[PDB]
Amino acid sequence: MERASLNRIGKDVYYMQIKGEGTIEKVDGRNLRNYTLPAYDEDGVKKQITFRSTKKENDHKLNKYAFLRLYVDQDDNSKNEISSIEVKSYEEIQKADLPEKVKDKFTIKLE
Repeated sequence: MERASLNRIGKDVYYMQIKGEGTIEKVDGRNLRNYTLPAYDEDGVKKQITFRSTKKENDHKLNKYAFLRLYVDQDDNSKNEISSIEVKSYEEIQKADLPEKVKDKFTIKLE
């Protein structure tokens, strides 16, 4: 009826999975190329995030089954008033990089 598994500290890190690619959204009469995929934070709570290929991102990667790791920064980091309150970077990873809660949130205990 009780466990000493008390932990109240988390991190500003999210995890996403690749579902598709060719997605267009026409804004101002102009066709934009963006990606909208489901994500989970370190606690495993469901999220939905939209990213895009920057001038820093090479192609070929992003495997339709592989996972992603999204880094978000805190609005006031330390000395600078302006910071990356939105997703500053992302990383392509495997199920092993995922925390125990998140991995189960993706596979739904299927494996």
